[PDB]
Amino acid sequence: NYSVASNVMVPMRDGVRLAVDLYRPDADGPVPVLLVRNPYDKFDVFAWSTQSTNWLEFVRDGYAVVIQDTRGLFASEGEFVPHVDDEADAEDTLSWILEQAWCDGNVGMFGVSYLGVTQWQAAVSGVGGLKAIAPSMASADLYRAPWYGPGGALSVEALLGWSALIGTGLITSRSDARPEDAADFVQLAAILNDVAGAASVTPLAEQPLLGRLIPWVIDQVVDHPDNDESWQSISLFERLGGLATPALITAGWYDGFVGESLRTFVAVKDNADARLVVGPWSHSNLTGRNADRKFGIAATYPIQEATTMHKAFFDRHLRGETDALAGVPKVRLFVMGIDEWRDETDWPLPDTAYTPFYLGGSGAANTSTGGGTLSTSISGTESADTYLYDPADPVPSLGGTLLFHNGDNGPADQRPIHDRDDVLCYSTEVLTDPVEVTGTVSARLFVSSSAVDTDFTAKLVDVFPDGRAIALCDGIVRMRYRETLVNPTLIEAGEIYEVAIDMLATSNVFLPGHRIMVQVSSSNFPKYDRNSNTGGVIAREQLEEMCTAVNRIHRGPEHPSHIVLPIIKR
Repeated sequence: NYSVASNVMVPMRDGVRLAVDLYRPDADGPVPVLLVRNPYDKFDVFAWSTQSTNWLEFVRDGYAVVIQDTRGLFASEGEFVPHVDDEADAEDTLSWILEQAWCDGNVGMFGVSYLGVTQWQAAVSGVGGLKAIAPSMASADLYRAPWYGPGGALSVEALLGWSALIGTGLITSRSDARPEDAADFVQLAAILNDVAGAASVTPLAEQPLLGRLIPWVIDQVVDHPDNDESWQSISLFERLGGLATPALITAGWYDGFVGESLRTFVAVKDNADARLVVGPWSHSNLTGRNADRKFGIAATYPIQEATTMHKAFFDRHLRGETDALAGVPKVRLFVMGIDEWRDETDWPLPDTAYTPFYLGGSGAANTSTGGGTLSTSISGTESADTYLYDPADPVPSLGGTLLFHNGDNGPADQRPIHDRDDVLCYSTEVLTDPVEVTGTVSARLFVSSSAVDTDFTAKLVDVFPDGRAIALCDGIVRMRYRETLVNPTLIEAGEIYEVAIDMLATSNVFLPGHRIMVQVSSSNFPKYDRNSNTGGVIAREQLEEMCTAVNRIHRGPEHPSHIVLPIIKR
């Protein structure tokens, strides 16, 4: 049995008060506590909990749960600005909980996406009583996920989609509607029904509606394309290696945060009890069912297993139950292709063979009917594939880690863009034996451009016997950021550069009958904004002033362009 107290007001160091709801067990004395920090209305528990845990079980088992409205939203006072106040507000909140009669000195946190980022923000506060966190679909580096990426391109659908959704909340939570609320609301829905369209306006930086409702969209995100001091101020990642806080980390192969979720595991696993679970989910689709790819009912987000695992984890770190995680693996992955859950002892997997697959082929690799090949042997002939990238006609995004623009079809069939001249395709022969690829994925390409800046993209694909060409993971490099996200420099036209493309991670067995394929291009819109091929401030350029670029991929013995696949052989 328990009770719930609403809109308990908690004062922050600046005297601003945040609203919390208290779910407290009817018990004898103080209890362990779990805190959730939420910008989507603490009252609206059903909206996010289905992506997390049946956490009332925690309350029934003797934990208190605290759900808080972040600063400036719903019942909390103050002004809302994403991320910038969450370290301090979490630290004051934890301090308050620890002071309460009902808290026994042990606090934990759980939750998904922004409700996971907020846990990293809490963890760096140095509050002893924070004993464990469970960040799901989260990031500790907001540039790298979700707003830009390791390659230096703006995740424009992520930004505009999320901004529209936050805006909708404001209007909808309005105390005394405003005359313009009705039409702002209409207008926000129009963005959400056509995020690609919204992201197509030029200059991108001119956002009359979103810029008004949430100035941060432009002032912070669009106006700071380099990973500069403004981003560094809210990044947690460099502080994670110094922590010793157990973390139960969840990710999804098609989730926008996956690269950064996985990296947090690698950063904390040496110094405390870290756990990892990765399913084949995208941000808006945790069902395991997609338009052209079904993973099986066991791939559905296993909410009761997750609840059980969370309880065990918190029992060990907040209640001191030393053998509570008995029999629980360190790592649990949904391995695609065989479509099975599998235990592992570590991430990256021990015994991963980082294997180059070289680009080759007779004739031109343009289109899926071109001659491009992939091989574990270096190509014997120096050759090159060339295409025109025109910002007015980018390659459309299809699956992958899209968040708001058609974000429910991660393992999308790629055949609709296969006929494009600016999509270079390289495939293995049909496989006679299974090949497992589980780990981080990257490419190293030798490239040149007619332009002083451009982008290069790479996407790993499983080609099925029936023709479906299913997306796995992908990445981009914006060439001015080829060597650093902080201090970009331009390139010289015609010169060949060796660049890396961070393609995040996957786990897939390519079965006999399948092929491994890679697509190479210079755009992936609106997952990433389009490069203008000018060397200029891309978000401030008009479409008319952009340039087309003749881009080229070099391959052969002296330019051994390849993808690096994390090969598991068991």
